[PDB]
Amino acid sequence: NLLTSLVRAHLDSGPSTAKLDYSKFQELVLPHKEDAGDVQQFYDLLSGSLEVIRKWAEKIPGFAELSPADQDLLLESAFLELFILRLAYRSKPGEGKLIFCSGLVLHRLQCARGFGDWIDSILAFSRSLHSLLVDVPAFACLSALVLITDRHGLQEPRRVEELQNRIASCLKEHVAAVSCLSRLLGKLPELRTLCTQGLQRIFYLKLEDLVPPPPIIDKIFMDTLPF
Amino acid sequence: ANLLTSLVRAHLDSGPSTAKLDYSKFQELVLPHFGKEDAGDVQQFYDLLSGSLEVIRKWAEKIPGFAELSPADQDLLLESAFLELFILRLAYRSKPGEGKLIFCSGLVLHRLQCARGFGDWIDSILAFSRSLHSLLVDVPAFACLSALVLITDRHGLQEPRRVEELQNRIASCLKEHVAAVASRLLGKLPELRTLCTQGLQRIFYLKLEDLVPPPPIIDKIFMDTLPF
Ligand SMILES: CNc1nc(C)c(-c2ccnc(Nc3ccc4[nH]c(C(=O)NCCCN5CCOCC5)cc4c3)n2)s1
Repeated sequence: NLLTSLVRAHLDSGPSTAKLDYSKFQELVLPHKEDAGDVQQFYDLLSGSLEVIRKWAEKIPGFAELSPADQDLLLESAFLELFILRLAYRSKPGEGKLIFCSGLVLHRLQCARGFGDWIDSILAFSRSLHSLLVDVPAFACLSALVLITDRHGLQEPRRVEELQNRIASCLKEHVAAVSCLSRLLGKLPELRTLCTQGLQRIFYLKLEDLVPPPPIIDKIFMDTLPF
Repeated sequence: ANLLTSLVRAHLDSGPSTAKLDYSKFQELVLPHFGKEDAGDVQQFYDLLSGSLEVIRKWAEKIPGFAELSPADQDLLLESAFLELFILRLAYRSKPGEGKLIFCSGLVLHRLQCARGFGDWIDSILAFSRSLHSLLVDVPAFACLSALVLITDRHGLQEPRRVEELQNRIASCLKEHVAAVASRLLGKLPELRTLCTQGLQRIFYLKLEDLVPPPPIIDKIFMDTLPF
């Protein structure tokens, strides 16, 4: 029932296989490495997930019973990790095909310019995720475990740990019912490292300042830098 | 010129002699775990940056007129040019055909000993060293250009006019020197700007990772150069 709730929240947070949008998709991308249009698209694809990941989190049983300050800190801290995990899972790295939570489908070369090298690190992680063959219930727990985790400055870190423990127990109980758990849990630290390169990319783009990040992305960037 | 002689004296006294080179840490083939670093690699990176800053401070003090600029303008010019000057002097000093980095202390390090602390940036600096060496910039021309990288317009100068006059004088000194032995050297100054950005990206990464914290003086240059 926790599991059922987590699966409901996951499946309601992404596009139906029918609401997929191939109208912008380019099978072969023309030759011709960074313009204002590329930076705008990068911030737009990031910003497309903000509202979606907040509504998903609010359907995680227990999440709305954390303090409003802890809810905000967990969302800000996990935003990039959750954006990458959900993109990695949804996408088709065998075809270099990125599927965004709007249902927009883009080839890697159509967003490489905004993303920089990071998009190739994200596709490598997507290919490693796909090889584990994570079933939707397992992924509905894992994604919740990315958000519901210790972060510096939590008001009720013990209640965050207890909710994490419940979701971890829900996941272990599910993987047993169908060494493989620890390969799943192994993807969490890899996701943390991957999203360091996301923070590196935003730093570079703010230095370059072709187009500034929209306020909410800028705040996540500034707030998650320990300095 | 008298200015030229002073600029050449300041330049030559700010690095090692082909005789005061410490091969004491040099190893032609180390075997590193690439794309990773330990506390020792990050501390040495910051130590080389700190040593270069102290050396570039004494060098600037010997540029005639620099020490009479306001103390605040001296600090702003040094902070704003530091990374540019570190890269330019390292590229000019180094031996990229042997993968040899030569630091202002005279310390010689192989490319492979620098890869852990510096990351990609050390390989981009050696590529710039190859482009610089193929221009065959004579010592006096380099002693002028390096001074022109420091003594330039910056946002927040108290006496921008005195900095422009000193710039004007060093430019005149340089033009009258190239004429005295008779634009390509100055088309790699944008390449040098890119290498500064890479330097800032590497410090950002290392501050994120925080194995050891940056020295306060380097940290201030980093924070003061970022518009945010
Ligand atoms: C602004 N002030 C300054 N300017 C600089 C850069 C300074 C400095 C401080 C100490 N030593 C030196 N100079 C130095 C020392 C040793 C050197 N060896 C060579 C050399 O062999 N090259 C030949 C060029 C051909 N390529 C090199 C080999 O790999 C590829 C081909 C130059 C050199 C310069 N400068 S303080």
